[PDB]
Amino acid sequence: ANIKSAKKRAIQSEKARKHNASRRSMMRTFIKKVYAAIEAGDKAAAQKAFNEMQPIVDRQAAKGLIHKNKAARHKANLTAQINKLA
Amino acid sequence: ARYLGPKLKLSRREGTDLFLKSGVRAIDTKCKIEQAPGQHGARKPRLSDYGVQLREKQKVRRIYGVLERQFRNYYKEAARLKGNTGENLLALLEGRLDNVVYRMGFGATRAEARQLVSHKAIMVNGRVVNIASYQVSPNDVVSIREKAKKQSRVKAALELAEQREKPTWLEVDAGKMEGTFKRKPERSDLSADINEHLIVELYSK
Amino acid sequence: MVTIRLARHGAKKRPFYQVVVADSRNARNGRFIERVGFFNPIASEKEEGTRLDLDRIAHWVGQGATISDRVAALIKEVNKAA
Amino acid sequence: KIRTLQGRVVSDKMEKSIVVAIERFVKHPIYGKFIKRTTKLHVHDENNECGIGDVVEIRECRPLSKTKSWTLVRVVEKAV
RNA sequence: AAAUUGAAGAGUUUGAUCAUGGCUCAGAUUGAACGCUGGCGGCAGGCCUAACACAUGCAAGUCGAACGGUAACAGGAAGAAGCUUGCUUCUUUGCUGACGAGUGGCGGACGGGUGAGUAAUGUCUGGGAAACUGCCUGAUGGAGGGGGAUAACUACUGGAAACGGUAGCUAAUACCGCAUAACGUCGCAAGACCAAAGAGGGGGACCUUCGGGCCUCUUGCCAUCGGAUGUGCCCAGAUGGGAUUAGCUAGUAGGUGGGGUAACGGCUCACCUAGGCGACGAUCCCUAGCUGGUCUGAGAGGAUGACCAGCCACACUGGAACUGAGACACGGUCCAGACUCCUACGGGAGGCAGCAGUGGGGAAUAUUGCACAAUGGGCGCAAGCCUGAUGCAGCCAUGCCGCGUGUAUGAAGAAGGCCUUCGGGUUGUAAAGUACUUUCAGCGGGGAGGAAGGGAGUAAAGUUAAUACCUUUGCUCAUUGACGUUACCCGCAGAAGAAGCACCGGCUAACUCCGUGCCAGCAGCCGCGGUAAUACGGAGGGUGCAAGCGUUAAUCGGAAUUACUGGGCGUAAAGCGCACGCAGGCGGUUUGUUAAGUCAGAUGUGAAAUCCCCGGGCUCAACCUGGGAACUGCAUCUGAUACUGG
Ligand SMILES: [Mg+2]
Ligand SMILES: [Mg+2]
Ligand SMILES: [Mg+2]
Ligand SMILES: [Mg+2]
Ligand SMILES: [Mg+2]
Ligand SMILES: [Mg+2]
Ligand SMILES: [Mg+2]
Ligand SMILES: [Mg+2]
Ligand SMILES: [Mg+2]
Ligand SMILES: [Mg+2]
Ligand SMILES: [Mg+2]
Ligand SMILES: [Mg+2]
Ligand SMILES: [Mg+2]
Ligand SMILES: [Mg+2]
Ligand SMILES: [Mg+2]
Ligand SMILES: [Mg+2]
Ligand SMILES: [Mg+2]
Ligand SMILES: [Mg+2]
Ligand SMILES: [Mg+2]
Ligand SMILES: [Mg+2]
Ligand SMILES: [Mg+2]
Ligand SMILES: [Mg+2]
Ligand SMILES: [Mg+2]
Ligand SMILES: [Mg+2]
Ligand SMILES: [Mg+2]
Ligand SMILES: [Mg+2]
Ligand SMILES: [Mg+2]
Ligand SMILES: [Mg+2]
Ligand SMILES: [Mg+2]
Ligand SMILES: [Mg+2]
Ligand SMILES: [Mg+2]
Ligand SMILES: [Mg+2]
Ligand SMILES: [Mg+2]
Ligand SMILES: [Mg+2]
Ligand SMILES: [Mg+2]
Ligand SMILES: [Mg+2]
Ligand SMILES: [Mg+2]
Ligand SMILES: [Mg+2]
Repeated sequence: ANIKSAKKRAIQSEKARKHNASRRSMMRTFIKKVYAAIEAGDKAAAQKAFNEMQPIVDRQAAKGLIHKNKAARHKANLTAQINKLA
Repeated sequence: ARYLGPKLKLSRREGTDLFLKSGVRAIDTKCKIEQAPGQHGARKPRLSDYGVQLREKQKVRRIYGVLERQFRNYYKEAARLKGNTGENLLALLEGRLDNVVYRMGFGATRAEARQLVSHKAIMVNGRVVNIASYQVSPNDVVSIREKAKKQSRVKAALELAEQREKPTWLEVDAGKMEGTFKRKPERSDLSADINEHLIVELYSK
Repeated sequence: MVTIRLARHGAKKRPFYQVVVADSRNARNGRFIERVGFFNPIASEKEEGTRLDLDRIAHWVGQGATISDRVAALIKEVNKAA
Repeated sequence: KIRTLQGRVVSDKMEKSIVVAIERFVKHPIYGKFIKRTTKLHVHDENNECGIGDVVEIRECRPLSKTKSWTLVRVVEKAV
């Protein structure tokens, strides 16, 4: 970049990018564990997995990695499905 | 921006005295007043309808010392204004400062009056106005400023003025060299061998 | 945010300001929300020169609109005049 | 506050949808003659109670599909 | 009170006529150019072409009151000395006024440029419902206790440069757990789950580890529900042309369910139904940013979308996402392309449609200027710093408006020129002469306003333990203008420095002589030129404009010559060679009904500017400005039911 701060911003945005990426990848992992339990038909594994997932979709919302509404749908959606089976 | 050439030529072309000289002299002893300028002045113009309209507009312009652009703008304003356009045109002309200065007798001619104006010899309401086309309003007081008061042109100008018909709508104190534009002149105040409607016709076609 | 300020109209060497409420990001003479006064710094002061709809100015402040240094002055000046 | 349209059913083929035509007269902007104009609207018909040719009362609602932003309020006249 | 209360025709077909019909002219307008000419000023305008390519500077920073900090300069200091004993220079130490580089915060999504793309994820009008929203704002509570890092820096090392490699090492409002957790999110509920950060100013007992504790106020941080502003989304109507384009469509149209977004949605995927669009113009092709408005017109229209303002789109070309409240980012990142620059040959760097400026193209469009003083934006508690936004200045008669280039007197009316029947006429009161004025330009002298604030003190209130600090409001003192030699006023010198351009056969205001001889040439249209040419060219005279005047280009007008208002088709251009007939248009007469068309009223909206009316301010005018009227339109509701429609 040409301007002093523009240079600095590219550096900061890359750091943030690697920070966000790391936390975001983690989060989706814990979401995916729940969908995987559901697809195997286990209430407990899927409830257990939902309980681990809950606090982290909530936290990443508070931290701006995602919006509150996204966290809610995930909880709403998974909760809907797990109940529909056991 | 001003017509600077010979003046009696203009009178001679329009067929009338345009008061472009002081009036100290019978105009016929200064020029062949009843003959147009030039080699073919004796010739008569078998004059078209457009021609009579043109010459009448020229006549009025040459009386007041106004060139085409400003005069056309005067027509536009007369038209926009309420009431008869032809009469509105003459109100606007007759309200010019160079003109009013002439009518109070401060200048022997409108040309001389205009020079008085331009050369910062005239005040309006004790305020210096030096642009000729300044529109003067009812109750205004135009005066020769103190320093210009001893100019001999002005005394002579007031003498001649005293020998012209005296305009109704102006109150002039010759001693103070101040005067008051009481009201806009009516149509009836102004010469009756001006054909404004011809000028109005020229500018509507 | 929303701000109350002077949009400079008038002509060269003869400034004339229109007091306006607007999104602070829009250009000075650009998009505004509401016109609320004017300010002539060149007024003869024989008659008027500064007029403010103080009722609508306050309404906008009540909803968090900020106020120019220059409008903040006008308001104190006009409040003093009457 | 119940803004509404009235029109007739030109197609009832789709599952839970219908095509409604709203026809009106309009003054021609230049030549003054009054001209027929038609507006076709994809409308929601949950329960498919609307038959072709029916005259139906419809209202505007949120998007229901790429092309549906209207739903059925009620049938007015049917089976001419 | 006023505020669309306005409308012209001429030349040219014929021997002549009337009609038909085109061509042409008078008018307004312009971001103009060229030719001749050119004094001043105010206000405006200024690459219309190559969305061609760009050297150089500048156009986005700021905060030490988040943080470790010193390298510059500035003081200060135990202690070195300049020592001529209070003046001091340097060795030192961030002690502090500050501050390079660094982490961190907020801004680089605004401001500014362009109109390529787009006939619709556009614009305009009017409505909807499923949403987010930094800074600013109201409400109610948090702001507990910890942890591991890292740039800077240090050591070693690679590069020509750009910029790196190792290992050390350290701070925070950087970053992460843990606790706390509802008027928040999920859930029928029971329950389950989510955050944070400090930093400053001043201080009374009181005292220590002299850091501060503690007291106090300012400010920032977290949560939730609001306000305001911004933005996303959906529907309807309108918004160019072409049928020498008639059929178009597989995420296509809908349904179910999963996923997805801030949010509704074929947004996406699977499955199912077989739809959806189209002659009321789909599809395809050509062209184009839309609007307020602008120009023209009596109007209805026609033409148009510089300058100002609103929306959109773009940022070398094609594609992409990252950061962020906001971007798929105008001076950010990545990939590919086109192109250019640097190189020590191994490798690097960049994107003026920001402001100046350059090459190129063109009939044609400006200075590589001054200033943040004013308004406004970014950061900061502030002081302030930044701001080619902006305010100004330069250039160009490009346009509009104003003024000047003198005023008065001046006759047998000179000389010269021009015409003349040689009598005289004209140029012409024109010139010379005579007085007289001095705007503007020149030169000296003086001198408003655009300035509000901010800075020291002071005093009072609200604060508080407090007269501190903070903040508000009065007081005094000293101060802040790029423009600038400002506007404007006074003085000096002298008419002194300031007039050109086109036209004069008819249309069309203005006529004669000489030269030429169907030549040389003119020409908007008719038409001029072979011996008297007011038409060519010169002259004298005249007409029209005037710091301009002509020519060319260009829109509308006149053109009732695309005719809705407002025309025609026997012989002038125009009835299909004839009939049947789908779609379409139109449809006799009565009643009832409906209330879409139509009509009425009410309400909201129709941005500001512009236009118009009455006022106000610059000496006037252009110009600036207050208020109004107007926006003839759209939409919702409620009525009326004669006519049209059902
Ligand atoms: Mg779902
Ligand atoms: Mg002029
Ligand atoms: Mg003939
Ligand atoms: Mg020249
Ligand atoms: Mg200028
Ligand atoms: Mg340019
Ligand atoms: Mg620094
Ligand atoms: Mg933090
Ligand atoms: Mg917790
Ligand atoms: Mg903590
Ligand atoms: Mg779905
Ligand atoms: Mg285009
Ligand atoms: Mg511009
Ligand atoms: Mg420009
Ligand atoms: Mg614009
Ligand atoms: Mg791109
Ligand atoms: Mg994001
Ligand atoms: Mg954009
Ligand atoms: Mg650039
Ligand atoms: Mg060239
Ligand atoms: Mg003679
Ligand atoms: Mg001068
Ligand atoms: Mg001042
Ligand atoms: Mg004639
Ligand atoms: Mg000629
Ligand atoms: Mg001859
Ligand atoms: Mg033309
Ligand atoms: Mg017409
Ligand atoms: Mg006809
Ligand atoms: Mg016959
Ligand atoms: Mg025929
Ligand atoms: Mg026939
Ligand atoms: Mg009834
Ligand atoms: Mg005035
Ligand atoms: Mg106005
Ligand atoms: Mg108004
Ligand atoms: Mg308006
Ligand atoms: Mg009926």
